[PDB]
Amino acid sequence: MEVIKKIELKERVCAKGTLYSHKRSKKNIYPRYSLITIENVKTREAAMKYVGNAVELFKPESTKEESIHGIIKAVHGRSGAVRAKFSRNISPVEMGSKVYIKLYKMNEDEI
Amino acid sequence: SCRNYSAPRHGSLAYCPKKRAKTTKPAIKSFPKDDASKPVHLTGYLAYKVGMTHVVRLSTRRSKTERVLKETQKEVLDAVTILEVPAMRIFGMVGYKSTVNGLKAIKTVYAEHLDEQVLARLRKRNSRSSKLMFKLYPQKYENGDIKRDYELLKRESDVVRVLAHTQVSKIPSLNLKKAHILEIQLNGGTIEEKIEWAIERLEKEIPVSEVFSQQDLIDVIGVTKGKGKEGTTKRFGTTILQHK
Amino acid sequence: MIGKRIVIDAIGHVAGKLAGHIAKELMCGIEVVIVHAENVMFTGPIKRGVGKFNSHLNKSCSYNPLRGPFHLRSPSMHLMKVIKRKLPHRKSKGQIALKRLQVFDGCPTEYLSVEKMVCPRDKLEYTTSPIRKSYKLGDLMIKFGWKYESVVEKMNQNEEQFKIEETEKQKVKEQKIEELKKSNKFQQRVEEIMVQMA
Amino acid sequence: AINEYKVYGIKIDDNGVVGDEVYAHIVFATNELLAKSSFNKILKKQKKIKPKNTKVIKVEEIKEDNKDLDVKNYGIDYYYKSKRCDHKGYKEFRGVSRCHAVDKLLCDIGGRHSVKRNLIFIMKVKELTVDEIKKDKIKIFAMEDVEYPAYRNVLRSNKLFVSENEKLFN
Amino acid sequence: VYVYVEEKVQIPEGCKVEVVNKKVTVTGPKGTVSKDFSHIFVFIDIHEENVRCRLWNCRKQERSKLITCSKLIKNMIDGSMSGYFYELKAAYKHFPITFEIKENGKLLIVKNFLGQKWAREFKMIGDTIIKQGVTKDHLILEGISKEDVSQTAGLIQNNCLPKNLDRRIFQDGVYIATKGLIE
Amino acid sequence: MYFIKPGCLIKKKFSIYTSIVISVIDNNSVVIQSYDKSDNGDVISIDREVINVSKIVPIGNIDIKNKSKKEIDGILVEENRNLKNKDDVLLMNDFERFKEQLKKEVEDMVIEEMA
RNA sequence: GUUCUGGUAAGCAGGACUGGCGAAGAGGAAUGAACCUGGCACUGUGCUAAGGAACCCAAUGUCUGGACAGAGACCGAAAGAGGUAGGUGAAUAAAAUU
Ligand SMILES: [K+]
Ligand SMILES: [K+]
Ligand SMILES: [K+]
Ligand SMILES: [K+]
Ligand SMILES: [K+]
Ligand SMILES: [K+]
Ligand SMILES: [K+]
Ligand SMILES: [Mg+2]
Ligand SMILES: [Mg+2]
Repeated sequence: MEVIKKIELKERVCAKGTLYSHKRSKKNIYPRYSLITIENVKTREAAMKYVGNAVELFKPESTKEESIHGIIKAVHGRSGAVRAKFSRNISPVEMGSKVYIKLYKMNEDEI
Repeated sequence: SCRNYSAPRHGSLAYCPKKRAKTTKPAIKSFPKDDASKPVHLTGYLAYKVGMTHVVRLSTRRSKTERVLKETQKEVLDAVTILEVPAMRIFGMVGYKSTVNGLKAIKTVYAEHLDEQVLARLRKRNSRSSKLMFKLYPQKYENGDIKRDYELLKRESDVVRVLAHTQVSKIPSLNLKKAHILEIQLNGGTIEEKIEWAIERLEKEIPVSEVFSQQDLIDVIGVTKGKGKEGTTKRFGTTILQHK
Repeated sequence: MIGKRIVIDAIGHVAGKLAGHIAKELMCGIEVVIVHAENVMFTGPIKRGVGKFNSHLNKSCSYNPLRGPFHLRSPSMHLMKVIKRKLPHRKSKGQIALKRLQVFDGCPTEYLSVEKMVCPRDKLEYTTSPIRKSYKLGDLMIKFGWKYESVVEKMNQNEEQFKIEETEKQKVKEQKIEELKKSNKFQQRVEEIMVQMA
Repeated sequence: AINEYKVYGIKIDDNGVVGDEVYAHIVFATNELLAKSSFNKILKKQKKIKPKNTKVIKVEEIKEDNKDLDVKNYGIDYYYKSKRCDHKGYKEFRGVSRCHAVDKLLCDIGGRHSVKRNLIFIMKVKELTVDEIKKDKIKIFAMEDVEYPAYRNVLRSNKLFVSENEKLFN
Repeated sequence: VYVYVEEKVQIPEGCKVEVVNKKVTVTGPKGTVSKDFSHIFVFIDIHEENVRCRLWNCRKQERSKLITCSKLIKNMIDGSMSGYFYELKAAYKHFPITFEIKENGKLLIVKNFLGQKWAREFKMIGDTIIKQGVTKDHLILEGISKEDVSQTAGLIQNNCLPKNLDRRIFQDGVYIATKGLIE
Repeated sequence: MYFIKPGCLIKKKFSIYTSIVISVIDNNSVVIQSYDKSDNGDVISIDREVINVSKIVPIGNIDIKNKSKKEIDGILVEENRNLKNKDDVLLMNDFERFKEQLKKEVEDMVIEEMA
């Protein structure tokens, strides 16, 4: 079963993170950008080393497309969180989900 | 503005909402505190209401401070109710365990031979049955399942209760072929003693003289007479309005 | 992350401070189990706590009490309602989040073996001064009709038995292995397996 | 943080250097602009020269050495404005610089009397030996007779959740 | 703010003391007593045949608690070398009060107070025992713990007074006469 | 329990190396001589500093009844000579790390068969 | 907002000066015609204001003093004692005290 293999392949090679919010103020949301936390990264200086890296959301139960790709654009706040952009806008139903950080840089056009 | 004169409320709010009882047969829901210092005994029973009559009794009750010399004796007329109480038969037992959510039942164990009157409660319509109810259970005696069951009850329980049914066939005026079943608690001694006392008595008949004696005080639980839908004047006792 | 579970021992933490940290995790998809809810600590004298709770029982719906507030009387359920109102519970996202939480008075038998976490920033001896009073939630709730105190004392005695047995069972294996591995009979086979992997 | 500056200035009219006097003023302030502000304030109250007739010729910072961070005793004479009137007083402090002494007074009065730093005025700062000390507070620390243990616990790690069996504090 | 506060109590020749945490336990001729100081912020230890309390950098109202702690420890030591006593005396202008000792000196009954026909019953707290004095109107209490002894005596005194009568005409009562250590 | 007095040895918050107290100012501040190391190329530095007591943890005592700055630098460089920033497994190259891993992993396979 | 006249006053009646709402959206004071920031065609990337930074809810921590009252963060007078932190001026002193 290909899904079980594709997971183990990704698990061995990537860092792990979770999606927790869109970019927002107290009143309005900006769904083009999403906010991520990475496992053991806990300062803004530590987080700067990931700016530019590729990210992937893998979803095996999906009928349309099994994974969405994206890129980390900027650091956010003072405790090591980041801001990222994806080829499609993330649904509110997909918040709380697991994200993979891929250890190589890509250009803003590739996504 | 405040009302002109004071008066009490009509009826008690301790009984609201006043809805209809679900079935006609009551469970004893609360039992007196156990005491390990006494012998094993039963705490309750079932009875049927017959009717009323009156009696005359002698009395000598007066104030302790009353200065009268003579040992005055006086007749008093009193009304009384008669209840019929045929012997109940024991047919099983249940053990319970204490938890953060109250008492929960662990297992139930039944006698090897059960009566037609008690099996009749398990089906809905009396005259239409294949009667294959408890026919496979007796194997559990041969297999030692019963002996494993008693072990589990004896090992892990806080409260023990017996199951008893009433012999409806002795009271023909009821027009009833299904026995009534009640769960009754055992107080006194330790869990082991309680279980042994029960085991000795499955299938046997306990007379009312085991449980109660003359002059005792007892609590009676029942469902009242029915009166249908009714207006406020009778349901809560409110006054009738002006004639015009 | 969805699919991660965590078990928290609630003893010695200040109630309102732990609740904030827990609520954030529930919104990130973690399943949380809290154990020992009867040992959470509130600051100040118990006298003040009693008055704050009396003012709460006075609140009710004027025309129908079966709509009005429900006043919960168990340490587990009380701490549950403290966490509930630090989440967006009028909306679907909060109702989903709440169903990921379980709270127990004492420690149940299915959670004796599992390893347990703690939150140093919220422990009383870090976050408060020594010169002022405090009380336990188990001490307040006996005054407002909790009825299962003794059931929890019996549980607490089973835990102590399991702790001494597991520690005794561990220390023997530690001794056994550490005394074993110094031997020649052990150190020989290191070579015998390495001959086939070098 | 607070610094020490010395400002120099002269009078001018429709023509230059109308008086041959030069005036000076030592001040504790956070920056040069707050220093220059004080110079204007004092000139207008002790003499009557308003800014349009003044020119500042120099501003200099004053700095100590103290490479070994040696600890010294200082006494300070001050006043502050309350709701009633102006209140004078004297207090003693310990530190590694005159500025270190002065920043501790400003913090103290804000704590004890609810006053913003701009309503406090320093009159004199003096360095003192052990025989000169007047009030009770610092004398035990000056005579070198103090030891005490730690009351505050300290965290071992930056992690929010840790295993029950780990060491938690210090 | 006080820089340093220390208080000390000396352990006599026969006595033995131990400190587990903030519980302090005392043993000696008359028996054993113990008390837990976990509700006070203080550091307690045993050093060179003394019991020592200490604090640093504390407020005025914290040092009062330290001192109070030190006086309670001394009472425990004294009470262990000899117990304490309290003496009670019945007073009456018309109706003689009478006393009964029951349960080996653990229960006291009082009868005929101001002519009342109902009896009163008082129970002894802890280690305390009740005994008859020099004439029929006197009682003596004896025990190890100054707290337990004095609390008991107080409860008797506080209940055995007139109510709803003018106390400067009706002067009857049971009064605490004498108190001290036993010889 | 240890005490904060001249010659106490302390660690600072979230730090591995020892430092030493030189003078006591008030009931909450001290002057310390502090050791630290640049992981960029083993470059050490020792300097004096004023610090509040809520950031430090005491661990022991030394004499230093009378000494100069250069002497105490000597005391400090001896004291923390043995210590390190990180476990070497994270510093070494990939093949060396794998070689170290194998030792542990094989040892378990022996123990699980031998027990 | 700053000021004035009549009235015990009033979300009361009536004038003067400089900006508003009327005819004004957006972000902030939980909510509010008029208060704070600041004037609007339509898109994209960066930065700041006012106001925030345990959790609801995007971003939070540190240092030094006070304070124990179901207090305060939101909140009433003349009159006062008690507890505690500091200033100044009088004494006395065989630790200090008033
Ligand atoms: K009316
Ligand atoms: K009931
Ligand atoms: K109009
Ligand atoms: K306009
Ligand atoms: K709004
Ligand atoms: K309005
Ligand atoms: K947040
Ligand atoms: Mg009718
Ligand atoms: Mg507007």
